[PDB]
Amino acid sequence: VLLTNLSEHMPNDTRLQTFLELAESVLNYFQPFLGRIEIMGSAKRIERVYFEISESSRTQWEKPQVKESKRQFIFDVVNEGGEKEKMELFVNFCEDTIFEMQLAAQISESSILTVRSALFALRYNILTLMRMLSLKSLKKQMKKVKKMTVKDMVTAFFSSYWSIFMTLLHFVASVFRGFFRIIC
Amino acid sequence: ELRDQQEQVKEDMETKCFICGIGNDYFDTVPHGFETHTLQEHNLANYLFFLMYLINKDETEHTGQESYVWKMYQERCWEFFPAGDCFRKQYEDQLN
Amino acid sequence: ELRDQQEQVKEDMETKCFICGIGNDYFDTVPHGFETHTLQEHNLANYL
Amino acid sequence: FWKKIIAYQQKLLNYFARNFYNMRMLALFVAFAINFILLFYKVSTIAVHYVLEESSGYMEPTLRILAILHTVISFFCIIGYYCLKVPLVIFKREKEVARKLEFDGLYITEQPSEDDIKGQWDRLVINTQSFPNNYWDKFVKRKVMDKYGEFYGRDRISELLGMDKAALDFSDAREKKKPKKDSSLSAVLNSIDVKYQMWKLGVVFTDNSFLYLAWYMTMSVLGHYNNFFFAAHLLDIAMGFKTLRTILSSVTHNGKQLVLTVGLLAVVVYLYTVVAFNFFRKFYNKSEDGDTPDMKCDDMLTCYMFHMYVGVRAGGGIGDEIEDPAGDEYEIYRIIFDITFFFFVIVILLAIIQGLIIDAFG
Amino acid sequence: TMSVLGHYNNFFFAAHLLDIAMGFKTLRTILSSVTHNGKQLVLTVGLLAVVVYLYTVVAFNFFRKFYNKSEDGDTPDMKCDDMLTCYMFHMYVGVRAGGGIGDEIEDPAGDEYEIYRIIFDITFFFFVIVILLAIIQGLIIDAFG
Ligand SMILES: Nc1ncnc2c1ncn2[C@@H]1O[C@H](COP(=O)(O)OP(=O)(O)OP(=O)(O)O)[C@@H](O)[C@H]1O
Ligand SMILES: Nc1ncnc2c1ncn2[C@@H]1O[C@H](COP(=O)(O)OP(=O)(O)OP(=O)(O)O)[C@@H](O)[C@H]1O
Ligand SMILES: [Zn+2]
Ligand SMILES: [Zn+2]
Repeated sequence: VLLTNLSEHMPNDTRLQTFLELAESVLNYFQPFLGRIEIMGSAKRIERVYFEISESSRTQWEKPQVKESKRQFIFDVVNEGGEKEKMELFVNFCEDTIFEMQLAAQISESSILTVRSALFALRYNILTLMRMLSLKSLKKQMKKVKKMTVKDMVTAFFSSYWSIFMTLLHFVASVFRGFFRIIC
Repeated sequence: ELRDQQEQVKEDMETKCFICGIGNDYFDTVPHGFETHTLQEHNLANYLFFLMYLINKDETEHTGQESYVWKMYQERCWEFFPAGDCFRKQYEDQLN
Repeated sequence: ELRDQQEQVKEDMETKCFICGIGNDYFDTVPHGFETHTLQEHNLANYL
Repeated sequence: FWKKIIAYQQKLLNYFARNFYNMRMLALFVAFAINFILLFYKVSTIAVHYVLEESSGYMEPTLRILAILHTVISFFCIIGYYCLKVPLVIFKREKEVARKLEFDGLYITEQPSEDDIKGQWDRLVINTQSFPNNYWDKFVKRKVMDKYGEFYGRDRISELLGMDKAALDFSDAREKKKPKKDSSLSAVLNSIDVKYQMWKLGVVFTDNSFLYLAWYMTMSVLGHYNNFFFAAHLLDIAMGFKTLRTILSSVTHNGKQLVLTVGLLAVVVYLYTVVAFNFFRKFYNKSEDGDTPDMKCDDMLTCYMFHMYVGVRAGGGIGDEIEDPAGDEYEIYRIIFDITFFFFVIVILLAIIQGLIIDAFG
Repeated sequence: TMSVLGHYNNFFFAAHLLDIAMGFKTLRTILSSVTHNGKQLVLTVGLLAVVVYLYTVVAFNFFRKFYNKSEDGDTPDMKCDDMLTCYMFHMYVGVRAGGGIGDEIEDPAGDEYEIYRIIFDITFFFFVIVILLAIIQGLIIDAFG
């Protein structure tokens, strides 16, 4: 807190930034617990105040119910709120929320199968597609296609994509079968 | 009407600060200045945490600033909330 | 249209003074300045 | 030999990629032509006959020619998609996985959620030698290495990324230099990275647009067995024309709210069914001849079916279809029942649906 | 030309009442609601015609038995034995009907296809009668706004 105060009130002191580089790790550790607000001080100046924020308070603040209450509060203030009562309503909301987070902290004291089936279907069907190349038996085809003409060339070009589309159809059927087995 | 109200809430929160009420452009003269101001300098969650800490702190252990804010919260005066001013605006010359 | 007209009336009265016509921000450079101006300095009831 | 076959393959791929969109227009035009020819179809004699009756007589061969052409164009549209838009999908996927690997450690520090099929399937491509095949950055493996090589161990990072350790130093040292021509079948077989092609095929199969095109081709094929299967291709206008997108976006903008409104209507109708079944079972006779009574609300499921179908489709409510209550001890209660049904179901809920559509437009 | 033809047939003078849209600027504001989104209004009708054609395909393939429209049993008048006739029926009677095609075709009670036909009728009513007409009305209202 002392170092943050000094840094923010002396923004261009090279000796101070080198010292902060020395103090880097501690500041990183204490960043979540360090609070920072600005108030209209007694000396008719805006004064910045540093305090401590507790981990329990932060967690209870980040609980989803408190977030929903915050959204409702902001909606109400923006839509049907005046400028006089804005800070009064904000303080009332803060008090109610503080009470509810304290009570929550008090009380709080001490799918996959379908994804797996789809992945297995992908692996199996793609493997069955790739066995055709993995046999390394393309020699028999190469015997006849040594006399490679444009017609046979285009025929093989189409046949590859036709095989891919057959594999996709088989994969979709396998997915449906697995999903039915899972739901049953 | 409900959709327009939601849009109005979004626009207000994205264009002006909740506490001081200054527009986004003034802070945006410095890059990311508006979000820096609304998330570190004038965060409403920080004010809530400060009220929590000040209530849960012993009155005898209060500092001068804490005692000022405590007395004034007890008397329900909200002048201590910065309205129309901020650290940057006060120290424009020195900070920049 | 009726709802939009009501909203326009509200926005105009909340953003600029009835008499002089200056915006709210200029008065709001001083806290509560706009309502001070529109309720003590330039109040239309006071002119009436 | 290979220098010619690869060149001609590339020419064909380029042609299909260039003409992908024109073929997608031609498929729609042929689909409209086939469906217009099918509109002059009649059944004859039960005996169901696939007989096209027309005065000209030539539309019958024209239908077969058009069906064959449609199937060919549908196949060509899959080929063109593969040549044109698959590379962009692979590029984006490889970019995303690389960024998650480097700036998030998606497989070094953290692990996939075991419920993300994309994340689980992407584990295959990390070990591949042909990684960023499409993505420009070829130093992602050396970047992850430099980022996490000390904390998580160089030998473990290298194993995760498929980086081979000793080969680099053993080649930088005294190393034999003799290349071997790829013209051999063994060489061209060894060149292919099986695992990377596996992962790429999986990504393509999981792609939505490729699945839609496969469905298109499947329906085109089934159209030969039954010609009326070609009518499903008229559902492609929503994607073919950008003008229909604006109209359909009104419906799709608030689809969740539209479904919830129907669910709420089904609940309100169920409550009305409960009330009618408990108190007004006498007015639900739907038989004109008195000898056989046909009661529609003696059963809960039948009464709910009646209310959901006839009562909802009726313009005045369930009172338009059930018996008149005049001169009965429950006349007032039944009148309230009918009026409330008409007001809440017929008037308000349908107004909610229409308001949702109008608000989507606005 | 229409004024001249009015002498041969006096009822040709009724076409000149179509001139009010241009004569009065007040009607321009009302008509601009329709003309502002005319392309969308035509496309909506085209989409309705396609959806009705799909429903006609389904009815022709599976529900040809419920489309008898003759009261006397001696002469059956089937409206869906022909594709064009069935489409005409669906486009005219079914669309103009307030409850859908189920208001005009035979009751499906006690049939093996009862559930499928009920789904058919409900979906027709929801998509055609309720949604598409709502799209047209929303287009007009949005043009006003
Ligand atoms: N004093 C303020 N404190 C916090 N946010 C402010 C303040 N003034 C304005 N804002 C605006 O509020 C935005 C944050 O929105 P908000 O706090 O309502 O939550 P959110 O972004 O909707 O989501 P979440 O619930 O996850 O925090 C900031 O980006 C900023 O533009
Ligand atoms: N010259 C002005 N005189 C008074 N109010 C003004 C003037 N210029 C602007 N205003 C605005 O009018 C607001 C007061 O609203 P208004 O006088 O219409 O009544 P109200 O708040 O709706 O209620 P009430 O009828 O109880 O007075 C002020 O808050 C201010 O923003
Ligand atoms: Zn602020
Ligand atoms: Zn004034």
